[PDB]
Amino acid sequence: LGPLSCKSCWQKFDSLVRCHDHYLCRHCLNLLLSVSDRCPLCKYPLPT
Amino acid sequence: MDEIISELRELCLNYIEQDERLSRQKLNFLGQREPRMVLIEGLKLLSRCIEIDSADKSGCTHNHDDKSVETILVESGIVCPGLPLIIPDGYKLIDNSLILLECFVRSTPASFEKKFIEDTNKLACIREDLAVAGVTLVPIVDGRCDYDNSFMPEWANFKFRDLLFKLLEYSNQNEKVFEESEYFRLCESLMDSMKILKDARSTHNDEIMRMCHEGINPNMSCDDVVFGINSLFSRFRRDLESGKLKRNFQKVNPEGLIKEFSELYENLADSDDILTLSREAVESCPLMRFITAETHGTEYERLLSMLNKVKSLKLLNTRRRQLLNLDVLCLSSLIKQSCYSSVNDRLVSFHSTKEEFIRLLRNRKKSKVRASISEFIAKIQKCLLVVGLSFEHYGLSEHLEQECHIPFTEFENFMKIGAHPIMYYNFQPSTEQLKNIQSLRRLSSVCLALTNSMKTSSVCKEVFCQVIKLDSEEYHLLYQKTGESSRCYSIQGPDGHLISFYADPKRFFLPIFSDEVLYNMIDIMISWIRSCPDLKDCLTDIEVALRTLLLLMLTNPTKRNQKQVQSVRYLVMAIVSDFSSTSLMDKLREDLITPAEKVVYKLLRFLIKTIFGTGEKVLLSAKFKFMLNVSYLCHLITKETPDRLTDQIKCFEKFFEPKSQFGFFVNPKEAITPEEECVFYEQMKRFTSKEIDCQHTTPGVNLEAFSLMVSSFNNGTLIFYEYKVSKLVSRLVIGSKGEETMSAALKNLCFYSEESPTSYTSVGPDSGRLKFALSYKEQVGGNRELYIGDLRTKMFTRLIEDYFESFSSFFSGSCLNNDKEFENAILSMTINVREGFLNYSMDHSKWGPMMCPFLFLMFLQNLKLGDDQYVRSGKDHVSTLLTWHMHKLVEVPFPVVNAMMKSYVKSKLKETTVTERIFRQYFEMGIVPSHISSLIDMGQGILHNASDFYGLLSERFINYCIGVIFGERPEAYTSSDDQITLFDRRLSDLVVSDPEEVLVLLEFQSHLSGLLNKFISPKSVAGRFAAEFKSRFYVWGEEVPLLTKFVSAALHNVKCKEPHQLCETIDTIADQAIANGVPVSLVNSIQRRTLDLLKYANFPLDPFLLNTNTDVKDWLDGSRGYRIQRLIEELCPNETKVVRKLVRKLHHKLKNGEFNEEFFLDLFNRDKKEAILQLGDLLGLEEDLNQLADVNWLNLNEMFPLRMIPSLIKTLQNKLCISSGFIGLCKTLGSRCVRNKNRENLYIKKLLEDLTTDDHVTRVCNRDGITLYICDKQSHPEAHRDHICLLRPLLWDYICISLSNSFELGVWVLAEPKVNLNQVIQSVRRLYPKIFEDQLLPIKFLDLCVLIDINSESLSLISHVVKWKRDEHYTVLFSDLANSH
Ligand SMILES: [Mn+2]
Ligand SMILES: [Zn+2]
Ligand SMILES: [Zn+2]
Repeated sequence: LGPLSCKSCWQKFDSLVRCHDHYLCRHCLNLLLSVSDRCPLCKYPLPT
Repeated sequence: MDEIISELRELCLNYIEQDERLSRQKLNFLGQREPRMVLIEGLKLLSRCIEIDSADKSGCTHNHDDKSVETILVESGIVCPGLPLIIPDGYKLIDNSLILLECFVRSTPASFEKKFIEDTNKLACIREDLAVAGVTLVPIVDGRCDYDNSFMPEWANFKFRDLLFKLLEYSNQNEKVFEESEYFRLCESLMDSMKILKDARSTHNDEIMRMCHEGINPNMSCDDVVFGINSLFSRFRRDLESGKLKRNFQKVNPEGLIKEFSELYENLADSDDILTLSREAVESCPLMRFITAETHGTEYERLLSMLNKVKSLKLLNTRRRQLLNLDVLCLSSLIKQSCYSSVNDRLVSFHSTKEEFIRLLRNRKKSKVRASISEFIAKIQKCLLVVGLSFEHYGLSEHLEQECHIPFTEFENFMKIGAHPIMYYNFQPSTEQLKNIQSLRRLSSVCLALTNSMKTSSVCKEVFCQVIKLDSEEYHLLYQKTGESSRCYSIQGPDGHLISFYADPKRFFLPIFSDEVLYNMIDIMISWIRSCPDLKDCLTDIEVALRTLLLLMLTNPTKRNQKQVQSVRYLVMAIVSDFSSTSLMDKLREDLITPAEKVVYKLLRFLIKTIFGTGEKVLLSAKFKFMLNVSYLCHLITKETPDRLTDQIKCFEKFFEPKSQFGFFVNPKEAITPEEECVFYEQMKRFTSKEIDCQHTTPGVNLEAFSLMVSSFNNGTLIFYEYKVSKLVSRLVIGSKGEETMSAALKNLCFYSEESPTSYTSVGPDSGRLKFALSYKEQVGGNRELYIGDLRTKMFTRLIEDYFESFSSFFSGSCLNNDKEFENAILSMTINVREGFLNYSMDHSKWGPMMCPFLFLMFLQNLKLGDDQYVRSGKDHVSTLLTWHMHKLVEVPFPVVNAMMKSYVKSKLKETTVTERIFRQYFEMGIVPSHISSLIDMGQGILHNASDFYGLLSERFINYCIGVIFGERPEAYTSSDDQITLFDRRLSDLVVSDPEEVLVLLEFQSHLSGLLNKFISPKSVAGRFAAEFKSRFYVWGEEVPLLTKFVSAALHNVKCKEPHQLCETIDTIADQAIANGVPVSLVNSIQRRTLDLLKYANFPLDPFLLNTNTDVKDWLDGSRGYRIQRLIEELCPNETKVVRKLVRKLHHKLKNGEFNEEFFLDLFNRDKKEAILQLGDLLGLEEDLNQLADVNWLNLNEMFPLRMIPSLIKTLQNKLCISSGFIGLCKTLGSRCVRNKNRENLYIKKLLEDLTTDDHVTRVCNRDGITLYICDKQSHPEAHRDHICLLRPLLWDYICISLSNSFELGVWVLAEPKVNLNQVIQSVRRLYPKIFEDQLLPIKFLDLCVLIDINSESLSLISHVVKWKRDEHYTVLFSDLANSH
């Protein structure tokens, strides 16, 4: 990967989980996975 | 000595034409010997030669006897006592007119233009006196750049002038010396640093060149500068905990910003919270949006077109009454044998009369003349007179239709016709969004407020009722004032329904057809924000809020509503950012009136609380994109400056505020008086005395850091009833504002140019003192200043603005016009943002009035550039044009001074006076100001390259101060107003490790800049995640598209031109849009709007007008050629199918070894349409005449261009309001515009009806009428009137394009679904038009493409890439690159 933060929290220095192309938190991932199936950011299926 | 005199004596009578007017002077010239007499005689001869030659050439009889204008008027017997005394070169007297001719020959372009404008004004001054005398003036001038003439051949004049030249130097040797009049003679009439001038510099360019060296020490060492810096800091940081201010720079808590926004205007906007309350208040704010949401529910209407067409010829109040009987009569033979607004019989002019003032105008206009027999004397005579405008200009069939209605009148019937129809709230249903019908009613209550500037003079029931069409049922307007000013409108339905309001038509063009593009823009936006945390019932609330916001902005457009929604970009970029100026929230607060302009604020705050509320930083990129776009939603308002005078006063104020606090010296003199020297003494002394704790916004540069900058560059360490009276009493300006803005008297217009540079002092070049004048440009937020000066000063300024440009071309940081540098700036900025280092995207404030030419002079006359004779001089020309600029003279515009004088006299005869009004009081107690001259000027945009140079070096120094103190060198950029500073990793880990130190860094970088003339604005930020260099924002990785920035630009600028070019500008702007992310399905709808506009103008849609309205994102890899070819490949679907394999064969056998000249013979343009047939027979297989003859489209500019020499030739020759443009394009394109083979003029109607109705011509449409599906071989009684000559085949115009498209963009353009100098040369390769394309100057297959371009005069395909700049990098959606052909 590239940068080191949630490509979507725009915060949260380091605790996140790896997506296909960006980083996402424990969180972040919950509040997206509770609405849809795609990664609305990288246009791919989110992690589990 | 005398040999040249004898040569002249034998040349005059033996080589010059012998005319009677020349002889009188020739004898005197050849009979004199004294050299001074010889020169004056020769000059007079050379003057009179050109005078008589030009006079005869223009046909104007020459004024040999020096007759005056009054003499010219009296010699014909007319007495005109009193006229300005002028002597025109030539004159033509006719029965009712006068022609006055002025001639002059100038060499230098500048003096030529000056003489041109002077003579034009001199001729135009007496225009009104000529008009009131019973005559008129025909303006004419003769500005010749040569001395050629009939009476003398080229060699004769050349040798004559050379002989007088040599004799002139010979006389100059003797006592015939002339101080500088000799210079005017010899060096004038016979750029790049004219040094030919003398030097009168003394005792003033020593003060000015002394203050630039007193105090500065421009040679300090390379380690005496470090020890200087480290004693400038730590003499700041040790005075920050108690001394000045806490840096203006504070961290951001997003909740803090949002609450501080919410608590703005703690007066009346007081936290109206719930949505339903906000929407219920919105749907009742203005008086209009109270209809736009309301939920309501041809024998005639063509007699009007006729009765109206014959109206523009005449206009009189004695007329327009019997012009209305003809219409009331018809409204008694259609309801009696059986619109009407209740007192109205809609008359000709969009007028609305009352049925009782008519039917009473008669019986006095008739009784003045057997009452029953008294009719049919004006109800038949009028019909005959109106038909008198018969086939004269093609009076069409509407003449016999009315001959039935009109005589069907009587007096037992006309005594009750108006007596028969004697019958003289809707609330705001607020559910109506996600509903087209609430915008699809603005899109028709504007087209009936817009058509409305299109009324005419036309000198209760006098109210210009327009009509609001809509599905079926129609409601009116009612108003009383026309033109383009304001008026109080109305509405009427079936019940009354006086929904009065007050608007201006010019502001209302955007929603004129656009009901499916706005409702899809505001429906794409809410597809970005399917953000989780919002899936609860806030999405519908956001959608309703955003819809109710767009409605408010479109319905109530005004300047405040623009500046407000524009400011919401800084707040969002601060909420996503990481530092922000402390004084931000005073840069967002406007003053709000007109409850619409408050509910806009409430909607904005509600939207920001909703999106940027709790649970944030989970999708923050998408919310940021959403909100920056909603910020740019402010372009939907038009940029058309509300008022004129109240927007000139503002620009003058923005000019004159800092001068109030520095010094100004109203109205200097042409020779700098001692007072000016004293005031410049004082200002130059204050400018360079600014202590190390400055007042933080005042102009000044400190001579202790400035020394460090200059000495670090010299050293090699930094490189590589009441109205009338109250106006006449304010007409006193005539009593106050004068403030004024032997030689060969006759020959002044001749050879000798009166004004020209000579000995130049340090103040001015001896012609003037660099005069100027200011006016406002037009922009979205605030009107920018503009300085415009006469042409000579505009020529001098170019030397400085070019020298500095080239000088900074050696240093590699600036990006203003180095375009290649912008690409590298973008690459570096993107690599930065991708990682997360700071970006101190700053933006400097007051860059206009806080920079002075004195400062560049200081910075130049201290640098130590190289050796002599090329550098030691040269810079002594920039450093003496800058001294000219230092003493410029801007002019207080006349309206502003008039207004200030009026205000002063009103107040004094009868407070809140602003600063720039008290000065007017002081001075108008004495002498009125007219000119202002002060050091701190830097005319905005004048030196916009010198400023860039200085900014570049200062930013290269401050990012060294920071480097030596903190430990890191941050790169930078510049545009001359913006900037960026991409700190590196070491200073970005510090913002999370320690913020209180980066706070000091941003406190100090804004303090040095204070010690120089650079004041950082409160709108800057330093974010670890956005950027904004020249309005190109960035988020992590990709770039914010700014959809609403480009849609709002395509929808404007429908300019009055020929539609085949109006539809080229838009086909450029649409590719501009699709460069960024405007999705294709919106660009199609913009194009459909434009075509609907034209179709409303009643202009036939020929298939070359505007591009396909079915597009793949195929705006990549296609020119304007490919759009049109893909159109004509769908308009005729199966004919195109052979004419696209014939072209394949032609391209196969043209490139290698065939054709290349004989193609032009078969291009056969010499003759008629069987070229397709012969060329199909030449190399192919069966090709009937069906493809050729049948498909044919009507072409309006086939023979001559339609009024208001090929195309590419004109374009190469071109290398040497908006809602009152449309209301004119709909007027010209309906009248006599098309042109015939004999310069005749026709209508589009008389010609577009016969081509489909009055011939065996089949004309049915496919959304665009491809008329005459047959024109069988055009075998016909051809050239009927024009409608057969004027229509050219289609499947040929497809061949020439689908071939030109095949060398230019590839070979695939056929399969089944570079620059100006070159073009001029391969136009030269056929030399017939060169005779016209040359004198205006003061590769593999390119010949084929230019040739095919010259013939097809509508279409681009070469003249495109040399007329509009294309784009290089596209960002396109991925749901448009899958649906491709
Ligand atoms: Mn900026
Ligand atoms: Zn996260
Ligand atoms: Zn992802």
